[PDB]
Amino acid sequence: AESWKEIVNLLYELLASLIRGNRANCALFSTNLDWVVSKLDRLEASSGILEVLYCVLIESPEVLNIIQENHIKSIISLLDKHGRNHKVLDVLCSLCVCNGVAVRSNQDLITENLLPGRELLLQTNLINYVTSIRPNIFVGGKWYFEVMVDEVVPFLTAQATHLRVGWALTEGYSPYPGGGEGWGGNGVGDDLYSYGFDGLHLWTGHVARPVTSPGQHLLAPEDVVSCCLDLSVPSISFRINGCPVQGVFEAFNLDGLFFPVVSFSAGVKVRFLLGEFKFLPPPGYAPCHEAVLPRERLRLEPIKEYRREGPRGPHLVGPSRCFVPCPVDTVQIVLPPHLERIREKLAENIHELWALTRIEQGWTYGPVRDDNKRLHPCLVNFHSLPEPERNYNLQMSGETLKTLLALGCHVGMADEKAYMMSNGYKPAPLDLSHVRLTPAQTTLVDRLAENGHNVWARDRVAQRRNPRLVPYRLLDEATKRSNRDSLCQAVRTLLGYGYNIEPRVRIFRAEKSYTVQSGRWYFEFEAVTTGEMRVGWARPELRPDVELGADELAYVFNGHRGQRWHLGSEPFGRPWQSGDVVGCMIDLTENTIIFTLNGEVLAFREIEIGDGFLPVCSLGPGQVGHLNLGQDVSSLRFFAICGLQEGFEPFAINMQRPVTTWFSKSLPQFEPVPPEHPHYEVARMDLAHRTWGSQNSLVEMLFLRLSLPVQFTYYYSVRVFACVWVGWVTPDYHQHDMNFDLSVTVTMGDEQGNVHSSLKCSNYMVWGSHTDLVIGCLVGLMTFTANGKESNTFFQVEPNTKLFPAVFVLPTHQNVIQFEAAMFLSERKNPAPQCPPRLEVQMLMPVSWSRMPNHFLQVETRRAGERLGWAVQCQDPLTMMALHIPEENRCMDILELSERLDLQRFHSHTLRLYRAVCALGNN
Amino acid sequence: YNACSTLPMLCSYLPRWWERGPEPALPAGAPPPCTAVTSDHLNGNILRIIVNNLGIDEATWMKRLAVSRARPELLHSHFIPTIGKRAGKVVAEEEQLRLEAKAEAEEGELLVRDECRDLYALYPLLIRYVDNNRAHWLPNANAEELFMVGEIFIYWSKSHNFKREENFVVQNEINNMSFLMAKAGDAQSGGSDQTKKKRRGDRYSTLKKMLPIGLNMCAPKTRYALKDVREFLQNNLHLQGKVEGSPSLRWQ
Amino acid sequence: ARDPVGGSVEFQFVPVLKLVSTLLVMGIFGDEDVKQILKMIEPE
Repeated sequence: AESWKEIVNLLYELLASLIRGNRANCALFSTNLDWVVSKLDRLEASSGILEVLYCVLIESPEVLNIIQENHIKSIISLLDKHGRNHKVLDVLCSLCVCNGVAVRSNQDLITENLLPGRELLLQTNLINYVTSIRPNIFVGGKWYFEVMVDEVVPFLTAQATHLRVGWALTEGYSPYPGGGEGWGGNGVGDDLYSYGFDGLHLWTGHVARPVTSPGQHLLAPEDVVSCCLDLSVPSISFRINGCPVQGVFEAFNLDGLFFPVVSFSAGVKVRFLLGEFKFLPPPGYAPCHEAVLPRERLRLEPIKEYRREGPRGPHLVGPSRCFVPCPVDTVQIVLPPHLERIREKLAENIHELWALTRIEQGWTYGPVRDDNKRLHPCLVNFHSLPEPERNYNLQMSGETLKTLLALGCHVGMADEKAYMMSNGYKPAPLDLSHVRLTPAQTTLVDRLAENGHNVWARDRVAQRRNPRLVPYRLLDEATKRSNRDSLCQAVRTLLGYGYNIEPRVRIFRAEKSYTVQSGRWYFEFEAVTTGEMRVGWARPELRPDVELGADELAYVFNGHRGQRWHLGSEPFGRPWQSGDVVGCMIDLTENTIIFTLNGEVLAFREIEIGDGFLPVCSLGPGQVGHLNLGQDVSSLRFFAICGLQEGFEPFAINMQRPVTTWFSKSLPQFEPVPPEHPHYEVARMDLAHRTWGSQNSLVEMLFLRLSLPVQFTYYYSVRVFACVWVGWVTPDYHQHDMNFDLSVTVTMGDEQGNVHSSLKCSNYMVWGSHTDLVIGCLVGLMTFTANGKESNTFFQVEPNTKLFPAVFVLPTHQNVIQFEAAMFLSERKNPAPQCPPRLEVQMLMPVSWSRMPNHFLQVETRRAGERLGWAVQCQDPLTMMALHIPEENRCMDILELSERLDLQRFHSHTLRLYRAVCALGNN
Repeated sequence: YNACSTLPMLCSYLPRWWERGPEPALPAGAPPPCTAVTSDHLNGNILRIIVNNLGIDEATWMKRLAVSRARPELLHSHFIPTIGKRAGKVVAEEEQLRLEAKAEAEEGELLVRDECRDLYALYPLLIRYVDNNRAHWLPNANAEELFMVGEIFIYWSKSHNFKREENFVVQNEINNMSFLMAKAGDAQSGGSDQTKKKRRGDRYSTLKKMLPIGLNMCAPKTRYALKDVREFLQNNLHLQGKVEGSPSLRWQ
Repeated sequence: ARDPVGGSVEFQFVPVLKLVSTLLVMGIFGDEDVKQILKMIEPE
């Protein structure tokens, strides 16, 4: 019987083969329409049945006349059973139209069964480009900031103008304008919190909870909208020009630093009265303009940024990187008394050295520590006046060398211990006069100065709002040029003492269209940062999800160190100074490749033609780059050399258009598991269920995301038999590793806090040699069933939303997981109930993975800025031309389908479909 | 000289520079030990001394205007490689023109080979030692800016290379290698295509395309001009020999 | 120039000239614009 499914399918194919070339067969099958439809419901070898039906339709109008208003619905239902199969659509367009004439009715039934149903066929629309703005500083006390609304142009273009405003954090919100999420950018993340438009209220998951404003209005060039956030507790509450928007957000993870955000669209401007305050309501707050503590000056940023607006063109850019309250030991390990005497010697030497510095200002010893002039106890021998009037040295400098045993150093004995006529007290220190420190020991001095400043910082909360409160990890290297280098002067006596001192990555790619397998081709990579910038030709098929380097398909050259990589390093070259453009040349027909530093010839000689190579950038997480291809004007230092000569022409000579490209996106959108994953086996089978297993020894975690959202009775089930976080998933989600649980509530207040109830939940769920089963009921609110037995359910949300059922398993190597009052495997499909279980082609298994290449977008934003006011502005909106997968909604420009073309095929058949649906003039 | 790696002490080196104005070559061979010490001087002001060193190259060039101790001079050309200026390149163009007149004289020795050329073969090895110093001359960024006379000077360097295509003597030159380049020159051949009108050739894919028609001339350099800017057909005549040199590249 | 303007240049043309053609058929155009086409193609 294992040969039997092949056999049956083979028979359909036979029959089909009898049908494709004749009318009469179909004529005989006109009675079999009900039969054929009876058989299409089968879910194992349906394709042959499909070809059958297809051909039958091709060759039998009468059968089109005959088919019942429900067998057709059985076919649409088939399509829903099978997910995205283009063939079925060819079947449909075949249904639509006869030899020339058409049955308009069945077609209109197709539409009512499709077009209202929305969800089965893919569907599309468009937005306008969205652009978030942030102040430069991330927050990790209470804070407060002001956002005046200078301008709004609500209805320009078809879209209502975007201008959401709210808090956010760097992992669950990475706004790439080119689509993602159901039709937008701000307000979409579980990690982001937001505000705007009519009735004020908020957006999380891009859910429009409509908490009514005290009164009211939208966003127009008037309101001084303003925000605050209490430390620890996320009690965000927006305020409309001095009027708070009731009770709002509560209880959220503080996973990474919070920062303010202002998204916008269209021709809009907004001003920050910060450095100029207006409205500062009490919540324990401190103002944000005062938040300019580290090296960076306060400023607006557009967040993430994968295309900075550079001179000669948009630079490729990002992510750079990003944690402070914690004193970390300066007086831990004991100082042995043989060295402690030389601790007090070098301290008295540097205290007398303290006397050889401040006296240059005219200060003099004697006696009260007056703030005026010429009066300190410190200008003398350190022993003379206890340990508070000489806290500048041995009270603390002796403790500072206790830190030298505590901050990660193992010191030993090695050498013999060791004119202004200034007012007050006059010793000139020696041997501090010939100092020669080992250079890493100054970094060790940075650990010492920081670790010590940290303890003061811990009482700094009891204070004006000092810029010093932050650790030297983030400060000017000027105050650090003082407090750290002054600690080195105590260490300068140690040279006279002579004592010993022993001690997300990014990627980019060209259009597959442009994969030339022939012709001569130079290409640019204009430089910016000189780090791990690495770039080179690569065949399209390689995962951008894989990091570049060790891959067969991607010959490349580094932006630093200068060895070239392929299948790991293959050294031959040298690095470059920043702003030194890195060009490269490729023979075609001939296999050779030659990287050049601005025309400096040296690469991947002797290889093979294949898919057709494309240029590929790959930034490190801190690094920043740039690229331009084609334009004969792009022949500076580099193409002007061998490029003009050898005939190696750049891409855009061929075309009017700028090259299309794809940035990698650290967000792991789910994808269906390919056969040959490094390995995650899966097996569909009849009590219907499926089996699993890691098989090969292999690394962490399985975010097992089943594709299908729950609609708004039915149990759903997943046994496990080998610590694992069961809890049904939220569709928009993402992040990687551990996650127990690093994922949410909202008061529906009336300002009073009495609240019209308060809700928000499951934005998923988490859990911790008895097997593990899960039979959770639904339809409504969530009802968990941990370990088969009931154990309550903290979750409850039914605003008519669709959402995932899934689990984040950690593998037990062999046989990772099992999988499966009335069974769910039916209601998920349109033909609810039909109670018996029916596993099937669309029973998807798309695990979330990682990095994927979304499109660069040729044009998007035209923002302009300002300071001593920060009146940021931008001009004309342009559309996010787009479609979306109706399930797990996510806007995507249609052109994105050009390269994951299977969906292009599906779409194209949708269009054929409609085209058949017109019935030649049906209105 | 490897050991190289008081303002008045530098004045003694100015007097050592004066010793060079006088320049018998055996006494001068030991100066290459002194010239290598000048590399330590390069660590700026010493670039003016390197301009003086450019006149030193023009002095060794006078030898080139007309045996194994010349190999020791090629070891001094090795000291040149540590030194590896554009008006001195015009003097190098006079050195290459001296090499042109002399390599064309080596070609006259090859006419004797028709019925002997063995004494030319020692010159062929000595001409190879000249070519060592051309690697030091290869700087080529300045030639990119020329794309004219620098290229026409390289055209003079190029005409000589046609005689390398002409045979058994070159095997004796291989024996010099047994006892022991030109594609970078081809940069200059492309200067014939010209500035922004060279970009227009890519629209055609401007003179390089007519030069590509000239590759067919060499399949058969008076004949390149016969088809007909006759100076551009003379640039095709450089290409005519270069394509028959490309037939020599079939050996490679 | 091989831009391609869409679907390898030529495939881009089809649908548009189709639109033009039919739209021309329906009585929209010219006047003018069809004259623009005829000047576009002869030229004369």
